[PDB]
Amino acid sequence: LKENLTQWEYLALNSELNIADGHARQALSPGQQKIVNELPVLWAESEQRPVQQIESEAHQAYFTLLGQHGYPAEPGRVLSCYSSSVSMEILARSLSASVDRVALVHPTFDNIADLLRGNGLDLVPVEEDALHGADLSAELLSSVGCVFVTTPNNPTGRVLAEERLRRLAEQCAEHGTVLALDTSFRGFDAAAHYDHYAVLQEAGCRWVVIEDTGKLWPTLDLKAGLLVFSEDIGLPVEKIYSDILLGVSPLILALIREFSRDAADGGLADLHAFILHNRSVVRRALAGVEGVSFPDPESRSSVERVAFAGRTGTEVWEELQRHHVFALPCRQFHWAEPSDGDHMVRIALSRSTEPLEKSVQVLRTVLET
Amino acid sequence: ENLTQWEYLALNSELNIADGHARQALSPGQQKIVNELPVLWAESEQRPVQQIESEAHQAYFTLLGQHGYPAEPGRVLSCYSSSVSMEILARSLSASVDRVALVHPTFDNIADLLRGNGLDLVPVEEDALHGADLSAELLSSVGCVFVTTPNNPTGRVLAEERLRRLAEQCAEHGTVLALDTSFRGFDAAAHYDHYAVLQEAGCRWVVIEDTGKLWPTLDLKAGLLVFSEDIGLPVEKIYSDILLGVSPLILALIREFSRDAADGGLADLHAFILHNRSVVRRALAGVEGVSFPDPESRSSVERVAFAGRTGTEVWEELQRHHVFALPCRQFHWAEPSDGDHMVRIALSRSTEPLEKSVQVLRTVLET
Ligand SMILES: Cc1ncc(COP(=O)(O)O)c(/C=N/[C@@H](CCCNC(=N)N)C(=O)O)c1O
Repeated sequence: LKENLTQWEYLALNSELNIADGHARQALSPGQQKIVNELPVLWAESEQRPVQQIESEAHQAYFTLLGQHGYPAEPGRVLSCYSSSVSMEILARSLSASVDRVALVHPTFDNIADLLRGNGLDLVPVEEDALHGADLSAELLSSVGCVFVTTPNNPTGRVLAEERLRRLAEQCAEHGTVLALDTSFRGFDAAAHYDHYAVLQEAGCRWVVIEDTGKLWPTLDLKAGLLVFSEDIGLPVEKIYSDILLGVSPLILALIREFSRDAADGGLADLHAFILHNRSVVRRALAGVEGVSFPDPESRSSVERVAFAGRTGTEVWEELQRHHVFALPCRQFHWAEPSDGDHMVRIALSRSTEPLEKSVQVLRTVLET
Repeated sequence: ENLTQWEYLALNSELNIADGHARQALSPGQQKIVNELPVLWAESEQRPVQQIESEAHQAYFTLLGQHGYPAEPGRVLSCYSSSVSMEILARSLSASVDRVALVHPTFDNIADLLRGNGLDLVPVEEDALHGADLSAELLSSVGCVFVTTPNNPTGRVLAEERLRRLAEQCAEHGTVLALDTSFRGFDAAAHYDHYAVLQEAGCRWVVIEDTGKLWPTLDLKAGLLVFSEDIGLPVEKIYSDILLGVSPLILALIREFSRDAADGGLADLHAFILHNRSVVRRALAGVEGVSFPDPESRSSVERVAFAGRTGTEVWEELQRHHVFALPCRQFHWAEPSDGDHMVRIALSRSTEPLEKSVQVLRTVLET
């Protein structure tokens, strides 16, 4: 009855032991609370300055924070959207003007698949081993108009390394295909902080990148998706963007600027340390527990997959929910073959440690019948 | 090209009277809310979002007379904007509906979002929509009838008896009735209970409410997508493909601005818009060839008609004096020449830059 992962996440939104959706719900740091305390000042600034200047500063702060020095800073090359999913809707509807089929990494967050399919695009799954380990086949590239990679991936944390991004961008250029990247989880893993725009521009392929500020910091879902596109993209992303919105709030852009600056001043290292700590408490707690394993040993992402033998993720979810703990079954990340995820749940790590600890102790007991 | 692309040219300019968003100064009661934003933040971290959301919806719907709205969780879908609501609706229509009857003129992204999602449009002129039943031929040929009320740019309000009849006609033809009520807060004639009428007629229906145009909240807002239990369209599914929900801080802000409005802010807003409308009309009163096509509009946008000049020529001349209005062609999404001789002026502005802007227009029109 839960048609997608988001509908599983609705069930958790009002519980103290929500470890389902990937949004950041941990406490603000002291430096971040100082930003919140200055919100009336940021409001006045947002009333008094031209939005283009605030937007330019927010983009500069965020892209430079994460190593993306080559981003196109000319006004209009980075489209600020209400969310990365709104960017994805724009991209999907734009793709459907001239593309029939999209090669898409599998598993990935399911609304990428569902927005693409919903706009009439046929999807070809590319498993992670194929995507990272070998060139894509000429047969595949000639049959699709776009290759879409989430990196770091959700739910696996896998990062497309620079050499492979380069080869993929070269392949797309050679075939005329759009390379599209979703880099929502970029901030969590320094392996994703090499300059992606430099690679893409040097390869000369048609490209689109959707950045997202929404997953890094606990900003009560105040965020923007940033839809960045090559000059030759050849899709009507600018026109469809303008059908949907005039722009985002200057106050949100100012918040993104301030949170990015705090992150540059040591907040980002603290975040990495915090996620590492929370991953450690989860793995320590599901220690022995016969039948339990962690499919993504090297992930640095803010979500964590847990696998179990002889139990189903939906079953674990129901036993968990009877104790008011809400996680996420993994089936629907495997948008082309949901049974691939039948024996996994996903746990959200962007949480205060104490509620996370309590939820994982509950899972330890459950997983011990 | 669309109206939004004209609006981008004005966005960083002092004499922007183009887009309809609210850009006047906060009232003192509203500035008090902004001063307490750190408290609203703490509330949003601590309380379940469902409680804040229910309170925001209750405050906003009751403020505007919509007491029969479906208050069960999940019947009102909070979206980042009304245009996001409209994208969800357009996409949800496109599998089962080929043709939509749409009020003409209206704001052009309604037409562009519908067309962009594969729907063919059939214009319905305002005098026909309000003045008489729709024909059986039209209603049997369309899967949805879409009415903006109060309309943008005309301010025209669908009266209760005509809404009732339209909903009855849509029910008897199996047609979805969709309303965009984004400008509801401005005109008390739109504060009779629309949900009572829709539920009583028993057609399949969708209403898109919008908080964005009423208050100067730096574009912090929600579109509210409300639907009948039997709508038969994938609005809930496609909504969930796009978002988990809106920020609890924005919902708390809507609740507080709605409460301020219920305490007298809404009366003050109506008096403020009436004052700015009076400024425009007094300023242009005696100019040769100018008329006001919508004398009873209470909307926050104002149409100005002039003979012997195209709204495009007038826009061009204003732009040289750094004033940005809107040519009206593109609101007439089926027949753009219908709007060749009008421009639209935004009234949700501090009175001082509005007066400065209207003074340029007066002198441009007099010379
Ligand atoms: C009747 C009606 N229904 C919905 C909306 C969307 O409101 P939103 O912008 O989503 O908050 C509007 C917008 N009216 C403004 C701003 C247009 C901004 N451009 C795009 N949205 N593409 C205007 O008339 O200038 C409307 O009139």
